[PDB]
Amino acid sequence: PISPIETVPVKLKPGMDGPKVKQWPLTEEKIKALVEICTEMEKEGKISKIGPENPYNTPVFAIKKKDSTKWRKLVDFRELNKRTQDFWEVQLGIPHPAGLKKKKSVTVLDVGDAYFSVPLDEDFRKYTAFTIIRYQYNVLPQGWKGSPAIFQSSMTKILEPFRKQNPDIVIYQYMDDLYVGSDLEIGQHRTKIEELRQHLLRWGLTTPDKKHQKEPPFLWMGYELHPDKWTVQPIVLPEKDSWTVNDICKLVGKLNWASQIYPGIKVRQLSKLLRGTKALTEVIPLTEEAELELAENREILKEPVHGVYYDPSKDLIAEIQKQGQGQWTYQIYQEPFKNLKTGKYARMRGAHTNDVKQLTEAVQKITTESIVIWGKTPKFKLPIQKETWETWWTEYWQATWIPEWEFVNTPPLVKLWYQLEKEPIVGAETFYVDGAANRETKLGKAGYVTNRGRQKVVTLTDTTNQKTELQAIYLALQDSGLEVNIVTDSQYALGIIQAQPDQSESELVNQIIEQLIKKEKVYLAWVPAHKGIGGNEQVDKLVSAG
Amino acid sequence: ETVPVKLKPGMDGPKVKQWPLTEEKIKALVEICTEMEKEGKISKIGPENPYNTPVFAIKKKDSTKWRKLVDFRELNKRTQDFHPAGLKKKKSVTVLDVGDAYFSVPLDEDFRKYTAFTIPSINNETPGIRYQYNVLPQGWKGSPAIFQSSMTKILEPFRKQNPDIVIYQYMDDLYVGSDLEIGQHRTKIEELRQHLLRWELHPDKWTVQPIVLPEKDSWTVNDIQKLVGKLNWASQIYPGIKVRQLSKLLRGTKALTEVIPLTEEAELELAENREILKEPVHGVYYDPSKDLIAEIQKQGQGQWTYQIYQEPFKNLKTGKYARMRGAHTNDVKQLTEAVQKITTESIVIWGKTPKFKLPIQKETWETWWTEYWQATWIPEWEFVNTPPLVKLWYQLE
DNA sequence: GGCGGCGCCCGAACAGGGACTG
DNA sequence: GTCCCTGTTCGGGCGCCG
Ligand SMILES: Nc1ccn([C@@H]2CS[C@H](COP(=O)(O)OP(=O)(O)OP(=O)(O)O)O2)c(=O)n1
Ligand SMILES: [Mg+2]
Ligand SMILES: [Mg+2]
Repeated sequence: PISPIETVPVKLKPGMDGPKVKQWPLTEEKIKALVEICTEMEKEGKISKIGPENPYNTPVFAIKKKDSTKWRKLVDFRELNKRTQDFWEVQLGIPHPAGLKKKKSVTVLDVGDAYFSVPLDEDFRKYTAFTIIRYQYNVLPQGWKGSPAIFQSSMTKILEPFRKQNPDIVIYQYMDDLYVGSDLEIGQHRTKIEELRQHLLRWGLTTPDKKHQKEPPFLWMGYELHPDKWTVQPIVLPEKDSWTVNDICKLVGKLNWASQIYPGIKVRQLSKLLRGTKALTEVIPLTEEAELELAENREILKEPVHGVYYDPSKDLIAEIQKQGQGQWTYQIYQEPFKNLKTGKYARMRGAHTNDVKQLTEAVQKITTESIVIWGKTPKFKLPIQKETWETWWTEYWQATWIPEWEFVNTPPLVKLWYQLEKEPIVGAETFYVDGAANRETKLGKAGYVTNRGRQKVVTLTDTTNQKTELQAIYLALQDSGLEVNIVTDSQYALGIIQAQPDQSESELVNQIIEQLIKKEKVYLAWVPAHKGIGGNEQVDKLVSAG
Repeated sequence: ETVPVKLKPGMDGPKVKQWPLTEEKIKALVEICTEMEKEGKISKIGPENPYNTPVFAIKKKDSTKWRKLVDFRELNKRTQDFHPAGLKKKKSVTVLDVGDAYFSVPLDEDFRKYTAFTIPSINNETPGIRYQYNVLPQGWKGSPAIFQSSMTKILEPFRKQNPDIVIYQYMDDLYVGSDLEIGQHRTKIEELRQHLLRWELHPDKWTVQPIVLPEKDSWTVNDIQKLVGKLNWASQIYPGIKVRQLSKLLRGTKALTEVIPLTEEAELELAENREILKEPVHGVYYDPSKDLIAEIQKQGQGQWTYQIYQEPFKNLKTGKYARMRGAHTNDVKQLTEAVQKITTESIVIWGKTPKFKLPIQKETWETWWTEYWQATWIPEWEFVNTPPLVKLWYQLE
């Protein structure tokens, strides 16, 4: 029917008028279904015949539903949407099964004709006019900007009393889906479910029996809910022999979806298969590393896997593991090997970074995700030594911090691969390094001068001032002994190397990192440039042939 | 009887997304908002209101009672506005929460849409529950402005009878300052509290701590290079600083560990520079139009340094925040206490909070700062990667 | 072929900030 | 001012849900 709930007042953005788009031509296979739908809707008062009084129009169409025997009616309301006021979206996230608590009795209900059972603002119906006969909407149409929010809000208002007087009943409300959980025995649970159905009916909302799930496994939000296990519905990966950008996007999206319960999913190579592409219809050749990563993902997917439900009386434990190349997998669980869920974090931040920063980022992502799903921070189990972390937190000039954690010796352990001395080294040779580049010519020079009288200058082409400073440091490191003191005038190179990176998207920085790892003691010091400070001045004069 | 409120000339209301809340805070907010809705102070709204500002809760000190805090920073930026110099000079100042008095004055109807907020749900069991204010909200620029006439009526007899006391309102709090002994001051504060019902700050220790140069009887090439770099930075602040004589001590490609005696010509220059850092910075005038900038540097081991300025190198105030060097030190907790202390000091000195440059990744701060926030206001902030040299320049021995 | 939510990943646009030219 | 480097934001694809 039509809910007796108050309507939600809607306006057009100031100054705009309704749409006046002409009806796109359709087939007969859609006209027949749309007539069959619109006759019954106009009988039920959900759409009303409009006369020549409305000057507005919008094109309509229809598509097959999840069950391919029923048609869903849609309206291309893009123009009206652009002209409709702004809404505050009220759906803040997607409920997850791992946040469900074990319940003795579970029901899943689907509201029948959800949008078409919620009325629409009278002053706004004139803008919804369409033509097949000219109708206008009296209920929420599909394709309008405001319908999801207005329905979600109306469903909340309608449920509010039932929630108020049934606190021990849990209702997960995903937009017309209703998960209903209780610890009541099956008979009294079915009684309460009847109360909830009759209550929805008093507010105009039907729960058809055909979409009334009563026995496990329940289908919900893409998962199968068993009494104390939950799984995802099967994930069919495409086996395409020629790969397009759209195909890679579908594959990576399916892999991202799978990574919530399948551990160890990696998509870095398959995603890098996108760098600077053109369109959805460009064939991409799979690199060898991408082929191997995809084979690994496939072998992961052909393995039986399930998650469990949240127990609020036991601890949240997030254990993280290092994958290669800025990739990390994690498992959230409460009892060992019984995962609540799994995840991945593979976001590359900063041109230069190390594994301690990346781990900190992962710990932050997992923390916020855990607050969203369970409302608790978890207890962490990280492959990093407490000493490693303290050393980092000491030497690092940014505020960093990680919640309660305990070390787990599962390699690859997170390590700082080198340290910079806090004081200059006695007996270590002292290299003053510098470099310069001409902006117009793009040519440059990098070199070093030592206290023992060694001098080296090396010419570079197609370089910058910053690259030329990094090259000078690289020269010094290559030519120095195991212990060295280095004096630069480059706050840029200083800041990079002081951050103690172990990986970089700059090949030069990577080579610098390998050299730094090879050394036993390094002291890096900074002097201001062009100040006559010996022997920085000697290097400066040496590398300025341009 | 309500007051009309206009927004910025060409700006809209706040559209800030609500961040995730822990179960503890959600339960407290739901309790508080039920009670407030009953009393008519807030009411439920829907998605037709296009505005939103974030809400959370903080547990008060030595208390089980949570407090709802709305982050009205965006709203406060967008409401066009409509301070005693002697408060910083008083011996004692007490901060009194007077916020809930605002809940007696109704809020203009047309403006209510802008105060919308959204209580979230654990595991998104439900869509967010949206509310808006019907009275003056705690945390909004306009609430003390509208309530100011009523507040002055409240405080007239107390000011008349106690002319030596300085009462200053900043948004949700009164700052009551005097020079009385601690006990008599507390009794006067209790007089003022009884007056409010009828309807731990000492601005002396606030030392402008200087920039100090290392004192040594033996100087390596490294030490003199560090000193010349620091002085070349500091000359951007104190132009009278010379480096010539010290810089001459370095001629040649010497080893960093090589010892260098200080020539009398250079020791006199170092002494001159040491004295120059004692006199104040010239050409530094406070500007009420331009807003305050506060930089913070993490020095390590519970030590933090900060500068408050408006234009670069014209520092209005430098300082340090020194916490205990403990085993389980929480950098985020310390930084939060530091920004609270600096903001209190700015509200007392200049009457406005500063925009903070925070030496932290944005996500760590946004994830944990609420766990340690205790004030009713919130300063503006941005996130910067502090250069390795600024910390070296402001650190202590 | 329409809509809203969240997720991921990429590149385009842009905003500081350090260093430079005559 | 210019050039270079780097971090943030946002929109465009796709994935999942209804
Ligand atoms: N792709 C989609 C899917 C759903 N929707 C919206 C949001 S929820 C609403 C569900 O459609 P209906 O109310 O007609 O109900 P159903 O299609 O499930 O059938 P019945 O339950 O049998 O009555 O349609 C959409 O806009 N786009
Ligand atoms: Mg339905
Ligand atoms: Mg240089």
